[PDB]
Parts: sequence; structure tokens; C-alpha cells
Amino acid sequence: GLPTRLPSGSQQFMTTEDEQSPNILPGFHPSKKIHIPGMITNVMHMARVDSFIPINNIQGEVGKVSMYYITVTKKTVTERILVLPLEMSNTLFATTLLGEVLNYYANWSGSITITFMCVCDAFSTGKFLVAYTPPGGKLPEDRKQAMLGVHIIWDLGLQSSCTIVVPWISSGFYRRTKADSFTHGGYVSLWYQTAFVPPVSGGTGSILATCSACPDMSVRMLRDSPMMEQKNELQ
Amino acid sequence: GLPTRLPSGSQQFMTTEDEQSPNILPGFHPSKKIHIPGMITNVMHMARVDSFIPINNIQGEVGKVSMYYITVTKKTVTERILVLPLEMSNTLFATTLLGEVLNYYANWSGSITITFMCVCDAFSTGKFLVAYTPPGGKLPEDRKQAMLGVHIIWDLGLQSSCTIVVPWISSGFYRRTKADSFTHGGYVSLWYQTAFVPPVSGGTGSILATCSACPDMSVRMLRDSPMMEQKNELQ
Amino acid sequence: GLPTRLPSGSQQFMTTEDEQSPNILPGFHPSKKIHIPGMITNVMHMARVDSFIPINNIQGEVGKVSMYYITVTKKTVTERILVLPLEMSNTLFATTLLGEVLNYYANWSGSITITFMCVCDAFSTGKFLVAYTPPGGKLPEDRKQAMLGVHIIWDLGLQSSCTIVVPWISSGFYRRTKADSFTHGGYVSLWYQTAFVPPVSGGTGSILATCSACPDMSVRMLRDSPMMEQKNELQ
Amino acid sequence: IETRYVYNTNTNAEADVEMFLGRSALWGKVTLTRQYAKWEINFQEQAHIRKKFEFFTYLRFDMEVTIVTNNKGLMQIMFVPPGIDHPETHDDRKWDSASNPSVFFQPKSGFPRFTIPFTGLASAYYMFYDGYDKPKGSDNNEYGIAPTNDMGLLCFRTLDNSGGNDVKIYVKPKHITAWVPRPPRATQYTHKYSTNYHYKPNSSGPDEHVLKDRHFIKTRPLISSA
Amino acid sequence: IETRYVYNTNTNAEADVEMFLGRSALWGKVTLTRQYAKWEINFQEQAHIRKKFEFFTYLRFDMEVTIVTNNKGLMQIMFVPPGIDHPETHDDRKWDSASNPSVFFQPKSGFPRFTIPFTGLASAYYMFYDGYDKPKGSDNNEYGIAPTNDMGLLCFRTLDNSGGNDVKIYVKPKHITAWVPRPPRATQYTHKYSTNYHYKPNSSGPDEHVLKDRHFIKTRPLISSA
Amino acid sequence: IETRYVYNTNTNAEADVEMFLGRSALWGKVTLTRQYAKWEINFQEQAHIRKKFEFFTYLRFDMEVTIVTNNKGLMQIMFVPPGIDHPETHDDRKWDSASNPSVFFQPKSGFPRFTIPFTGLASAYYMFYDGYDKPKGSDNNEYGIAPTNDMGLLCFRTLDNSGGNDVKIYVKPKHITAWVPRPPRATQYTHKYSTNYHYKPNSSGPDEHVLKDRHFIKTRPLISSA
Amino acid sequence: GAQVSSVIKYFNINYYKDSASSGLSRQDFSQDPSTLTNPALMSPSVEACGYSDRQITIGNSTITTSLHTVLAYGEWPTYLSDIDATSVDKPTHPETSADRFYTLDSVEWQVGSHGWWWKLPDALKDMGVFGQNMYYHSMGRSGFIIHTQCNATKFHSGALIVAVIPEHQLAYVGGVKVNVGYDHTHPGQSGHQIRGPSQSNDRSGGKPDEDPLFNCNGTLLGNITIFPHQIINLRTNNSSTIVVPYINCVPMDNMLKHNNLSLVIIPLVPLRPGSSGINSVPITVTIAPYKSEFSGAMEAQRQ
Amino acid sequence: GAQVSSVIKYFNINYYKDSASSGLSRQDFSQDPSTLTNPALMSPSVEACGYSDRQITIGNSTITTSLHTVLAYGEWPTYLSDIDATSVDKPTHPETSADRFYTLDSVEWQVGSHGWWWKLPDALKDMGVFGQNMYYHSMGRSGFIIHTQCNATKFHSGALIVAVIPEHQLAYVGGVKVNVGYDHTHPGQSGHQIRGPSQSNDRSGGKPDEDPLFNCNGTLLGNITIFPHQIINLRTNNSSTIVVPYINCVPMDNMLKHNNLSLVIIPLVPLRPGSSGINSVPITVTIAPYKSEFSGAMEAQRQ
Repeated sequence: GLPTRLPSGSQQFMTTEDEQSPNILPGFHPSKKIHIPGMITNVMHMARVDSFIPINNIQGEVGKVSMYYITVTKKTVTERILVLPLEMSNTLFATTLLGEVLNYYANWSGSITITFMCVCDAFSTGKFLVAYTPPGGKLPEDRKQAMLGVHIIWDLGLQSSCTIVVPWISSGFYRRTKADSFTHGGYVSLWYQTAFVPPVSGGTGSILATCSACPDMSVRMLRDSPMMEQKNELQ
Repeated sequence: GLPTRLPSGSQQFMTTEDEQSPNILPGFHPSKKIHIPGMITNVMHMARVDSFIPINNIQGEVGKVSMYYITVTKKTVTERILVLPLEMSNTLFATTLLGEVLNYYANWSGSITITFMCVCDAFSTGKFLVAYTPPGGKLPEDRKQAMLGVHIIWDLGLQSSCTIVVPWISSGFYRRTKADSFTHGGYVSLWYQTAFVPPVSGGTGSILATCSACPDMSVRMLRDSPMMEQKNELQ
Repeated sequence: GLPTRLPSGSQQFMTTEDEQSPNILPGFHPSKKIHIPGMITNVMHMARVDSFIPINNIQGEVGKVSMYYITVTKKTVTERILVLPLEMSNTLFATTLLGEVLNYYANWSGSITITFMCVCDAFSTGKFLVAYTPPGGKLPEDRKQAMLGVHIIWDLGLQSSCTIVVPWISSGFYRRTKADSFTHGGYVSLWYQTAFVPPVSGGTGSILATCSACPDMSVRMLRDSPMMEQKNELQ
Repeated sequence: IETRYVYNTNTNAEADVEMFLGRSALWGKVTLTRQYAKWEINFQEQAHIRKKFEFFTYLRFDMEVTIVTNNKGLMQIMFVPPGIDHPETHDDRKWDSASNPSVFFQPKSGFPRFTIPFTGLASAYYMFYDGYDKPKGSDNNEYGIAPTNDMGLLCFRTLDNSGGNDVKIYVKPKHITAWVPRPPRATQYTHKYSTNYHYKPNSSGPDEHVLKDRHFIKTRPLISSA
Repeated sequence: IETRYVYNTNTNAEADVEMFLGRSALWGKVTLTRQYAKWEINFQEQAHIRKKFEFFTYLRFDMEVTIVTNNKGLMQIMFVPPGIDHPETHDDRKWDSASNPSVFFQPKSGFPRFTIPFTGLASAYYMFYDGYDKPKGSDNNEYGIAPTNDMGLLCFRTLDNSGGNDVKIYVKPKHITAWVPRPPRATQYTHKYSTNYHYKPNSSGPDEHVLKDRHFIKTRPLISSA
Repeated sequence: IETRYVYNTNTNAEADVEMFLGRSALWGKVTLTRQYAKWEINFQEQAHIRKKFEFFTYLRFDMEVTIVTNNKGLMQIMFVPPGIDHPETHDDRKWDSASNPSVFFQPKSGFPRFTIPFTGLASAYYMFYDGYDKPKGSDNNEYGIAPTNDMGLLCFRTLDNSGGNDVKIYVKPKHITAWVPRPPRATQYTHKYSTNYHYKPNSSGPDEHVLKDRHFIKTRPLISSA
Repeated sequence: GAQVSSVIKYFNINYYKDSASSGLSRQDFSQDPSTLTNPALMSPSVEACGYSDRQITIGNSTITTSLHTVLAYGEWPTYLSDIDATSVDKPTHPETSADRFYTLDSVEWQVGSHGWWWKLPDALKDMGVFGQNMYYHSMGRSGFIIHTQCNATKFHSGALIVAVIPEHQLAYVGGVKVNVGYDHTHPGQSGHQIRGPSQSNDRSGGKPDEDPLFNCNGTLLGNITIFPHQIINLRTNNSSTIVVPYINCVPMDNMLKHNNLSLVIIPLVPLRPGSSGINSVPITVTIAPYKSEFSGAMEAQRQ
Repeated sequence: GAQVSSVIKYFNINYYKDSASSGLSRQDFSQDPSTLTNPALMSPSVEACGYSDRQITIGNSTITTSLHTVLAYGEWPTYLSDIDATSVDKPTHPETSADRFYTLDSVEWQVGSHGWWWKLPDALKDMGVFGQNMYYHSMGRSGFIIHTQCNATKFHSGALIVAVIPEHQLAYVGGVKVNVGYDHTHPGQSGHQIRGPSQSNDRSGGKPDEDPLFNCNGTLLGNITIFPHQIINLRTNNSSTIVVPYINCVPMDNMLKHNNLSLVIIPLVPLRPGSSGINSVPITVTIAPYKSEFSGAMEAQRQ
């Protein structure tokens, strides 16, 4: 009758295709849909929520709650307190809401948002330099080379100055989630602007850090997250 | 010619599908359709018709007409006369028009309607408490714990008070036909409000019970009724 | 249902066909398209660009930069300096932008454009006869038989007279790219009109030649260019 | 042309007689031994589909028949209308018929399907018929619905033997009109076309003639303790 | 009729829950040994697809099931709705069902596909359920989502044995509605329907009862040197 | 709806970059030995199709992939997006993926075809890239277009062994946008991702290290005598 | 193709051009949208449609009782009219001579009495000029009015189920495959006393099933309420009335071979005497042919 | 077929005539075209919708603190209303007698204290006439207001995470396949002190997981911020308030069997005394049932 043709890719079965299918159980009446609080229509809105970065992950501290905070004390000369190499495949970011939404997608774009929170007493005071070195730069090794990039001065007694927004600085339009020398995104490092001055000598600070996506974050090419592995069948 | 594609589920044969088919015997003229009394367009309207519950089903009484009625006498203290655990898979309900329409469907909703009828002489009189304990409650064990649920006082000499309407009280929207602890529907029990007083000491009452669906009863997911089994071929 | 028919050539797979195909990776967002200089929408526009003909290709000169230029001196009698047999399969043309675009196509049409450029000092002067003998004619062997075809007098000290436009003179509408006696396109030869007169006896001229397509050039029937061969796998 | 709105689903649309009986179920199994098989069309054989039609005293429906075979290579089905002789074997001259409708198929291509409209002859099918075909004194009286109709029969042959012998006939009542409702059957069928429920388990030896109901009612230890 | 404009792609359209979960993934593998196979429908078995549904506390979705088999010649699938007994073997009388929906196919023709609408009974599926089916004193309490539903089961038989035994069930959540977001799981699943992550590697001999987390966090030599 | 007039053919419509590069050509061959095969997607392997893309410095195109296999009975292809680990064998647990797109087919039914849109990450593909991925002092610097992208890879397994082992991947650039024109290559490729033309014929013994151009220019006895 | 002459439209199309080739049947609408009970079942009250047709008197015989009449399938009996009829031949209407109340032999209702049934029209075959018109005509159709009347005192007790089963097909008394005999399912006016169940019940000549619980056909009592029925409770009412139209697929059938109704009376609860000494009470049945039609006159089919 | 009732149009068509047979779901438009954040997540400030509903006083008990209240999922608690409800039966609203602040046993926060959790409604089961209405009713729904208050001096240090997890399903303490016991996940008001992790933790009777880092369910802390939460930093604020609506698939559930919330309090950074000598500080929790509804009254489900 009608001259149809079946091209290549007709009798194919593609996992990712979109096709209508016959309904077994016809006339079945689905139970009514009430109003449940918290509907989420998109999985990037999970990446938008702050989540603590395991900034202390070392031999002893991994697997414990102490893996989330860094100890700062008063020191005579500036030191480099912390370095957060910017990759969504790295344990620092990969284990957060941001990084573990982005490890389903093969590359991304937009700005990271990194907030710091110091847990100390009310009498302590400090000035910290938070510096993002763009792609292509070395990790600074001293504060005079860290200050020449993007940086903010995080001052205690404000907590409006905590958040640094890692800008999007890239050649290409997207950055690969898996760290590689071509697209590598740079380094966020933490320094002592002045000092952490406790109310009494020998005092101790404790620093936490969070990461979330900025509204211009975007991702593409959904894939298998490295963040799950099944080595034996579930029974 | 025209680029058609055959997706998955094309050359399938699904028992429950809906498809047009060629007519063998074309031009065949069906015999005319007259008016036959009693047309039934839906099988829930059978469930709407009262049908006697085999409320007495025990070792001796099953298989006989006496399986449909309970004997009540005058007793000094209240007793629990009868318990009808509310399940459509239970021999009590499963064998009625209600229960055996509902055993084709994997779960249901709406109200049961239970009517009691006492067969005695005209001089006997009685007050009965008919109590439905909702899902999650224990079977009462005494009348003071039965009265705290849904209940009606069924009085002889009225026969407007016979029917208790089992309300629909459930968490989910549907209740599984096969009894399970999660959806279990509760218990209808019969008690002596006051007494069954015969016209002469030693008198005897006889009680029958019916069950039908309420107009808001609904069912879904047609399945194989447990109420038929073929263990050998019919010849 | 609908009476479709599958003719012959339905389940075929044709390399050169045109058909829509399902998109693996749906919802994938391509990176934005910026403005890159130099867009080329058609491959004939490469054939339009002048390119040097390897007019000196002989035992010693092939593989070196000296393969592109001819030496002319002052001679008492006219000589035939150069012959460019007109074929797009010939090493002369086949290796240029013109000829190597046209070796993908099984036949062509239109006018070739041949420009000559003399590299000498400013004091040298010369008159050259550039003659195209049409299809069917012998290669001239002397200037009086070369002048009777299409010809131009290329004079140094002008460089407006360099370009000869090989006209399209053919029986059929198209000419086969691979040289054959039936469609053969003729001969462009270079002669001494008068002489190449150096500023001092013993002087030496050096002549280069380019070829490009004219705007009425056309090609058809894309094929495998003889200009590439893979004799072993690339690893 | 017409755009014919209906709905997605309504509440009890599972339960209307069109959807209740409108699933294609197996009405019989035959085997191709000798390359020939024959099945007289009836719903009496399969107890589950038989129980559903017997909620109703009268039904008027089309049926579509779908043949599921594990054989291969080619097959013929012949629908033999009533009142003539069907082919008794393969290679029977009666497989050549100018008139009797037949359907060829190659089982590996698809499942053959056709439709038999309502043949009932009575304006509806009797599920239960309380009367006899022959008059009073007649010697052999068939009781019940057996004389009231015959829906034909399906003859099967195999032109290329190849694979398995097992044929399955799935039919779907469609365009159903059901009339007088009846109680669901409480007991396992012991025969075809017969409404009798007494089983008669044994044959050969002693303890014969004790027979069972085979009903679905089961007991409980105490009333009031449930 | 209606022309329904959408777009080609938007920025994060990769990430919306419809596209995130809207790929057809393997929810279970069975083997046809004896010609029979059975699979209770769940996503608990495969850790990768299980981890994605568990970003969300509640899901409401249709599912379409696609059966990829290396067997040949013919097959039957029977979707057994809850609350009845499924066929326990091939050649089981319960493969003849007037009602239970079933699908025949010949694996060399195509891949069979059907749709199971939302059966949840609760208005959404519980991915995580913090409560028990039975009351307090009850002796056997199932904890979690196991009592909250059953999506049915799929019975498989093979009418013509022929090729391989391996069945694969790929299903695609479609028409998804997801509600309460949860942290992604950080640890390898050690059970079904259970949220416990402690592995318990060994059984038979000494050094038993030491058990592992199996998390995905890995260390770095020095903070500040990264 | 829209009626979209074009033409039959125009003069040079053979030569426009859409038709020039718009034929489906073989970009690689693999073998199914062990039932597993793997191919990293590139045009570098086949010298003829490589020479055509290299008239242009930059290309932006979709590609459709068509798999021509002489095997039978069933197959799986898995497109593994960059940045994760592909299945290393058949019967590898990583063939079960909630996310990685994969395509099942039965080679005797048809030829499977899908489309990979433009993944370039740069807004166009580099055919030639004059720069390095790592900075100056870095120890291992990849030169050329190798770091600039990866188009994924295709993993192949066979669920039913049956016939031949030979897979052929034909892809068609479509929706092409080509930018900076370059001279056609005059010399036979000696490597992948590398633009070097020196062949180095021998290895083991003497007369090693003499290497060839392998160009396409051939001589003539006399200028002026042609 | 063809067509024909939460809300989803669809183009109605017959791909195969025919009816009955069409798929399953849904409920159409012409425009967009935007049922629970069937009163025909449930045995209405004969006032639930109209009472103008009804003190009950058919054809020279009187019944004085009629809001408690059940109208079977909510349909009032009526003549075949036309357009539903096969033959054009004008049927005979006997009217008041053959449409009248015929009272049958009373039956003692005792302790242990299992039940009774009568087949119709059969019970009336010897009754009056209705039972004459059966034999002299090929075919016929009739509606009936069954008045069942059992009176005891206020001291007595026990209940009956009076049901009318269309096409009540009896089961053979047990064992092997046998059709019940023509004679045992056509008892006459005396009907059939259900004497079983027992393992000792005689099996010969196709005798019908004696078990009242399974309705003799294998379907439980208590589901017998799906048919038109009344329950006579000696505490409440002494009598019963049921008005059945003509139920059958055919416009007219033989009436000798085909019994299109059955009147079944089952002692649902036994009869217990009170202080009174009366151990048994008569049950009387009075049947009125109503709107009866006969056609195809011949010699009396009587043997 | 059917249909239904850089920019690409498409004809909406159901080839199989049904919903749910349709393909995947996109975002339709009627005419041509020619989103980034969800404020419901991220735990709004209860002023980020409206503050008119709120000095905080429910039902005869007063809290004086309310811009820093987090409104869980940006939804204010409200009664079930209708049309979302299963039963038509009118629920009971106890209002100010059972909707009031119930303060629980304070818990010492020490160095080395791993955390605490309370299940809801369970914690309130013995509290007042809210805890009475649980037992006497089949079902119920309630929204809660959790006020967590821990006060130290300016010399002290350390932070807590106060989070409310819907459907927090505990992991069994290790090894084999066991359901955690009904009793260990229903601790009462005392909640559960997290004493682990260790390899020596007792495994019996289904005891819950003691590891605070994995949230006892196997998901990291620091991702616990996806739930409604507040961080109490003793350098900044001493207290917390969280307003949760009723989260569940069902309109009403049992409240004895199903705990639809969990209040988890984790010492994110330990408690360090300053120059002061105070090594431990009490943490107090005050829960207010809000907009609670009960239906299906019965005998007390109490054992």
C-alpha cells in the first residue's frame, strides 16, 4: 500500500531514546496526587545548596567529623592555611552536593561559591586572604603571589565577607569535570592577611568551608558518576 | 518511501492491548439486537447488591445452609457475638457478590455496607451494638473497648437500624484486597447492647448478615481471582 | 492497520543517502558558535585561489623548491620553453589547489586561468607568446603553429599581460578529469615572442606559473581522489 | 475526521463489562501431532475464562482470535463454518476450498489475528440454557447450551514441519453486551457444557462413587474470635 | 492538532529530574534455567540506578519495561498483579489466565516494551520510609519501604528453548515527580531495602566481624599543599 | 507545515562543504575477539577521510554513527562520555549503567544508527592545533589536537556470539561548518594526531634510519615536451 | 482509512474498513467533558418506576395485599410489539382467560425441609386455557406474576428466600457426564422438593442436583440475591409478589422445551414453632401469566 | 491517533491512545518562545514568604526570640483542607491544648559528644493531650516547630548542626541483614545519644547505627544541609527555630508506627571551654505541634 521505508536505526533499541509505549494494565486509575512540600523539578537546585567541603582530609581525619574543619592559631609570619584545587572530581568537591551533582555530567561552566565559617569564641579576631589563582597559574607558595589574582579579605566580626565567588575564567566555554591539564580550573588558597588573635595566648581557631553553585552554573552530558561502585550483587 | 521507524514494542503481542483486527467472514450480517431485560454495563453494580455473608463457617456448618446464621440467646452479661475481620480475601467476604467481584481487582476503596437481619418470632426483642474498629486497633475483647469506635445500636422492632456503613478510614488512597498488616482494614464486631429477650425462657434468636458496596466503592488492577482454580482439564 | 508496503531499497544502507537519525545524548547543549574569520561554504572557492604549478618537475628538481620555476635566457631563435598539457590528473595541475579539488570530482567544465610571473631584475625585458591549442590539435612544435590558436603576448614591464584564460572549447558539456583521448583538453605552451634580453650578456630569467579556476568552473560526481593513498594502518 | 473525546480513566472503568471481559485469554490448546490439529470454538474448556462469562446469562460479543504457535516455517488455519465436513488430515482434498475462509501465516513473522463477528443466531449467546433441543419423548436430549449454537471450528495444518507442535488460541471478547447477572460460580467445573460440580475422583477400584464438591469456602476456628 | 512549541535545548535541561532519571537502565537480570524465570519488580538491586532515585525521598513515576533477551524462538512474560500466586514453573496451569496481563514476543523480531503506570497506592513511592508495618509489640516488624508497596512481578517462560538463558530488564522512569531532596549516598549498599552500609566481608573463619564502611572519600597528603 | 522550496541541483552543489564532507565514511574498524571491542572516536585513523577534514583548520559538525557488523544474534554498544572508566570486558559490571547511553540491536534486523551532536567544547573542532596542553617546563607535553577534545568512545560486546567478529564504524559529518582553508596534504600520513610525514620504513636491521617522504608528485622527462 | 458514522481526544478510524474489525469499545463524546448504581438490578419496588399498572387483579382473579411487589429488572411486562419480533405473523393474545392467577398445590414447610423449585412456564402446562395454548402453538412468550404466601403466627419463626432465576440450569446429581432428564426438570405443577444433599441420593436417568446450598447449579446461596427475590420473614411479612417480564434472547420460544424461569423457595432459616404446637405450615404459590403471546398454531404438541 | 486535551514545534500525538503510554515529558508552549534557583529548598527565613504568622506563642506557651526562623521547604503548616484528603470524616483539631511548646529533657553537650536525635511525632507521645490524641486516633497529621536553644558564654566555642530530616531511615549497627528494632527507633522524649562509631558497639535486637558522620543512614554530614537546618555557632547565636509543615505522601498516617521526621543535632565543631572552667553546656529542645489533625477515633492503641 503506502510506500514506507525503514532506514538505519529503525529496529534499534537506544537506552536514551524517547518513544511511546503500550500501556499494560489499561484503564488503571492512578491514586490522586496531593500537595507534598519540597518539590524539586531540576537537580541543579541541589547543587545550589551550601554543603561543607571536607577541607581536612588526611590520614587520620578521614571518616570522622573532624574532617570538616581546619585549626588556625596565631603565627608571626603568614602561612598558606589551605588549598582547594578546583576540580569536581576531587574528594574535596566531589563529595559535596555541588560536586556530586556535577560528577554525573561530563563538564560544566559557571561560578563556584565558597563560603568560610570560623568557629571560635566571640573575643577572637582575624583577617584572612582568600585567593583564586586562574587557570594556567602556579600555586602561589607565598602571599605576595597569591594576592595578584582574584582575592577577598575575609574578616571575622563581619560574616558578610566570608563568601568568595570563584569567577568563570576559561578559554573554552566548558570545563571538564575530570581534572586534566588542558581545562584545569585553578586553585583557591587561604592565607593569613594579618593574624588570628585569640583572647589568650595559645588560643585556637577552627575553620569550616562550604561550596555551592552560582545561578549561572551549567552542566551537560550526563554520565556514570564515579561516586558509586557496585563490586558485588545486593541480596 | 516514507521514513517509518519500528520502535521497541512494535511486533509485540500484548494480551491486554487494544488493536483493530481484520474481519474473517466479511459482509456477515449479525442477527438483530432486541431488548432483553436486565442489561448490566459494569460489574461493580453486582457488588452493590446485598448478599449473605457466611458468618457461621466452622467445622460442621460449612457446606450447609446453616452456615449463614448465628444463634443468639439471652445472656446475663454482654458477649462478643460475631467478628467480621474486614478483608475481601477472607472467606466471609470473598464468597459474596461484593467480595468475589473485588477479588478480581488487586485493591479497592470506599465503604462497605453491612446489614443484619434477625430471624425470630414477633415477640422477641433485642438491642445489639455493631462496632467497626478502624485500622490499627486491636480487636476489642470487651464492649467498652468496642464502643469507642464507629458503632450503631441495632434494635429489633425497627429494621431501619440494621445497616452499619463501614466508613473509609485509611492512610493510603487504596486498600489491598489481600490482607496484609500494612493496609489492614479493621474489624466489625457484634455485641449485646442490652439483651435478646425471648417471649419465653430458653428462646433462641437467629441472625443473618449481608454485605454490599457503597456507591463510592472503587477497584483497580484486574487480576486472577483466587476464587477459581482448575486442577485438571475439563472434558 | 494502515496498509504500508516496503519496496526494494527500504532496509538498505546507502553511504550517500540522506536520513534523520535518533539523537543519543538528548538535551545536550552545544557550545555557542562565535564568529571565526574565514568561513568557507563551498570547496570550489579553494580552487579559485592562485597556486603555483610545479612547472619544473624532472629527475633532479622534484622534491625541492626549484621545482616551481623555469630558467629562461636570451636565445637567437624562438624555442618552446614550457608545455602544460591540460589535465587535472597530471602532476602539474593535480598538485595545486585547482587540480586537487578537481581530482575529487570525476569531470569538470569551465575555464582555467594561468598566470605567469617572471622573477628577474628590473633591467631585464622580454616578450613571451602563451598559446593554448584546442582539443584535437597536435602540440605545435614551432611558434608559427602555436600562434594559430588562442594566444596572448606576455610582456614584462606590464604584469597586466601575464594571465591567459584557457577558454572552454569542448564538444561535450563536461571534460573527464582523468586524461583520455576522447575528452582531452589541449595544451598550453610558452614560447619566445622576441627574446629575453638581460641587462648583461649571460643573464638569466626565472619563470613561475600559477593556476586557478574561473568563476564558471564547475565539477560533478565526487569520487576518491587519486592524490591520497594509505598503504599501511596509522598507529 | 471526528475527534471523539473520551477521558484518560474514570474510577470504575476497570470494572465495566467491556474492560472486564475485554482481555484476550486462552480458550484452548491443541497439538499438531501428524501435522494436523483441530479445535471446536468454545469457552467451556478453560475454567477461569469460563467463570467470568458466567456472571452473565446472555452475552453478545465479537471475538478476535490470536494464534500463538511454537511451530515454524508456514501454517494454514481454516475456519470451517457450521454444517459441513472439516478437513480430517493434512493432505486432505478439503483443504482446497473456494469458500471456507482460511488464513496462511509464517509463525516467525508475527502472530496471526482475525475477527469473528457475532454469529449467535439467537441475538445473544446463551451462557446458561434451561431447555432441550428435541421434544419430550425424544430419546437423546441434549440439555444446556450445547445445541443453541456452534461458533465454528479451526483446523490447523503445517506445510513445513520445523519446530514445536503446540498451538494456543487466545481470543478477546470485544463489543460485549452482557445481560442477566448471575452468582459467581462457587465450585470447580467438572465438565464442559454441563453445570454439574460433583467431581467423582476415582474410577478403577474400591472407594469409588464418593464424590466431592471442591468448593472455595474455608472455615475459621471460632465465630467472634476472628 | 496542537503544534506544541518547546525549544531545542535549554542550559540545564540535562539536569531536570525528567531528563536526569528519564533514561532506561537495567533494574535486574534473571536466568531462564529450567525455561522459567521470575523477577520481583524493584530498583533496590542495582546500586547505580538506586543511588539516583535516592536523591529524593518521594517519587511518582510511570515506568516502561524493556526486555532484552539472548534467547530465541518465542517467549511469554506475565505481569502478576499483587495478592495472588504467580506461575512457579513452565507448564504450570497458572500460565493460563483470563485476567493477568501477559505479553508474547519472538526475541529475534524486536525488543518487547510495555508501560506500568503509577501503582504507588500512596500517591507517591517511598524511597525511604522511617516506620513499621505492624504495631509496637508485633513480633516481626519490617522496617523501611518494603511493606509500603510492591510493583508486581514479571514471570518469564520460554516456549521454544533455542538460544541463551539471560534476560535483562531495562526500565525507564517517565512522567517523574520527585519531592524531598536528600544527600547523595556516600557509601556502597550492602543490602536491599536496607539503608545500612556496614559490609561484613567475611563469613567462615577467623578475623570475622570486622566490617567496612566502603566510602568514597579519599585522602590527600597535606592540607595547603594541594 | 512549511513547504521549504530548495532546487533540484545547482551547478557546484556537489562541492559545497555540506555535500563534500556529508558522506558517511569508515572512521575505524575493530574486532570482537573475546566478545569485547572498543574504539575511541576519531577520524585520525583513515587517511582518506582525514585528508578531507584537513582542508579546513576548524570544523563544527554533528556526526551520525552507523555500525556495520557481520556478527549476529544480539549486540550492545555503549557510548562512554569522557572522564570515566569504560567496560574493560564483556561480563563487566560496568555494562550496567543508569546513565551512560547505550544501544542494543540485533545485527540481522538492521544497521544501528544514532547521532552525536557537536561536543567540541571549544565552539569548533581543531583539525590542527599549534599549542600544548601543559605549560612550558612541564615534562610531558602533548602537541597538537590530542588534548583539545575527546569525542568519547564506543564499547562493543556480543551477547550471542554467532557470526563474524568484524565491526565497522561509518560516520557522516552533518550540519558542517568549516572555517579556515588549508592546503591539501601532499604526503602519506605516518601517524595519528601527528602531522609528520617522514615514514621510517624499517626497524630491525641495517639500512635503518633512512626515511621517505611518500609524496604524490611524479616527474616528466622534459619540460616543454609534454 | 474508513472512520464510521486527563481527557484525550482521538480520531475515530477503522483501518480495516468494517465494524467489528474495530478495537475495543469506549464511551465517546462529541465535545470535551469539562453511574454508580443500577436500579434495574437490586429488584425495585414496582412503585420505583410506576404504580399505575398495579388489590391486584388479573383476568377474573383477585389478589388483595403492592408497594412490596418487586419488579424484576425494573421492567414492566409488555407485549412483543414489533421491530423486536422475528415473524410478522400476528400473535394470539388470550388475555383475561389465560392471563389469571393459578394457585398450585400447597407444600408443607417443616423442620428440615430443604427447599422447593418450580420451572416456568412448565408449572402451568396443565393449568386452564394457558396450558392449552402452549400445546397448540409453536412458540410463545409470557410475563409472570408470582405471589408466594405463607402465613404463621407471632409464635413461629424462620425465613424463606423466594427467588426467580432466569435460565436455571440444574446440575446432574453427581459423578459422570449425564444430561438431566427431560422429565426430572419438567415436574409439572408439583415442582421439585429438594431432598438432599447426601451421598445416598439416587443417580439415574439424569436426576437433578438435590443440594440447596449450591443452588443445584453450583453457585452459593446468599448470592441468590442477585436475581429478583424476596425474603419472607415470619416475624415481618407472610407473603411475596414478584413481577417478571419475558427474559430471553429470542422473541418467542417453544415453552414446552425451554423453561426460561425457575421459582426457587429455600428455607434460609428453619421453621421453629414457638409455644405453639404447630410443626409445619403450608406454603402456597399463585402464578399469573401476564402479557402472554402465542404464534405458530398447529396440532396439539401433546403426545 | 489520539493527541490529548533553535525552537521546534511538534504535533502532540498519543499513538497508543492513553496517558502514561506517552513518551517523556517536556515543557510545552502554545505559541513560540521568542528558573535558576529554588527558594523552597535552601531553607527560607520565614520572612521570605510572610511574617504575619510569626515573640512566638502557640497555644498558651510563649517563645520570645523570628527573622532567623527557617521555614522548611518554604511552606507554612496548614490543615489538610479538602480535595487532598482521603476520608471525608471530619478530623479533630485539638488546637491550643495539644498545639503548644513541649520542652524535652536537656542533654549535656560535652567534649566528645557525637550527637543526638529525636524522632517525631514519637518524642511527643507521652507529652500532654497531644500524646493522648495519638493513641485514641487511627491517623493524624501535624506540623511542628522545633526550637533548639543552647547558651554558653563569650569564652566558649564550638558549633552544632540542627537539622530536620524527613523520613530518616536508620542503618543497622553493622554486619548481617537485620531491621532495626521498633524500640530503638522509638526512644521516646529522651531521644538517642549517638555513642559511636566503634568496632565494639553492640550488635543485637536491631540497634541503630551510631556513626554521626554518615548520618546513621550512610550519607555524609555536610550534605545534611540539603534538609531544613540551622547552624548554632556559640560565637554568634545561642538558639534555633525551624518550622516544618507536614511532609508525607499520605494525607494522614498512624503516628505510632511511622515517624515522618527526625531532629538531629550534631556537634559539628567540638565544645571548647575558654578561660572559663565550664566543660559542658545543656542543649534544650522545645517542640510545638502545630496545625495537628486527628481522625479515626478508637480505643487507645496503648498496649
